[PDB]
Amino acid sequence: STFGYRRGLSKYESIDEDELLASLSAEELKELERELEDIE
Amino acid sequence: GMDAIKKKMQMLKLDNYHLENEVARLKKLVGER
Amino acid sequence: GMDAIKKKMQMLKLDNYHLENEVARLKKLVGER
Repeated sequence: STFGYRRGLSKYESIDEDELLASLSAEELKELERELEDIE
Repeated sequence: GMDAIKKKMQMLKLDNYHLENEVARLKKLVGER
Repeated sequence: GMDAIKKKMQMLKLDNYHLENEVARLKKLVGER
């Protein structure tokens, strides 16, 4: 089935959220978690 | 922690997926393929 | 560094706004609104 190419996948399945955050410093991870208040 | 960043990113991707599924519904109801 | 990821997450709230506006426009066109 062709539908498996998108059923259960967003418009942005191009990097894993484990690997996206992987290289940040401890003060960057703090200031990036603070951004979640502005995003909501 | 970084788990909240992962959760909010994956939640925004799920909201985007629900909206793409609603646009896909409405496009099909307009007589598309 | 992380500032590029801040902007990447803020962008998803704007894509979801473009999508909600298109959902509203198509619900108008197909008479569901």
